[PDB]
Amino acid sequence: KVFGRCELAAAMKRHGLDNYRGYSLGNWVCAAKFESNFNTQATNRNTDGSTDYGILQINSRWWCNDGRTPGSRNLCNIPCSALLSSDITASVNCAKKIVSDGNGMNAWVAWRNRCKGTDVQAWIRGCRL
Ligand code: NA
Repeated sequence: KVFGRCELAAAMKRHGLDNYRGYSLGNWVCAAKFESNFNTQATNRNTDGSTDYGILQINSRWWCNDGRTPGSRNLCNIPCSALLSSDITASVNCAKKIVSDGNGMNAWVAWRNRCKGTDVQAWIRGCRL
C-alpha cells in the first residue's frame, strides 16, 4: 500500500505514535517519507546482508526475522514480512521499541540526515487529525 501523507499521519496517530518518546507526528511522517515514500512494500538490502522492511525501513539485523540475516535478532518478535502489510500495526509497534532503544529517532539514519532539526510540522500541515 502507498499511503497518502495525511492518510499515514492519521494511521500513525491512531496507533499512538504522535509524541511517542517526545517525537511529534511530523517527525514520524518525515521519516516514513524518506525511508519508503509511504510504501508499505518498500525493501532495501544492506551491504551487511540485512534487509530493511516497510514504511519505516526496519532492519532484520535486530528487529524482525527474515531467515537470511546470520547472527541477527528478532527483538520485535515478528516475521519481517509483517512490516510490509497494508496494516501498519506491526511497523508502529516495532518502531516504538526501536525509538525506546537509547538513540531515539537517530536509529533511522534518514531521519537524522533529512528530518532532524527541520520544520517537520509541514508534514502534517492541512491534515484533519
Ligand atoms: Na533478524
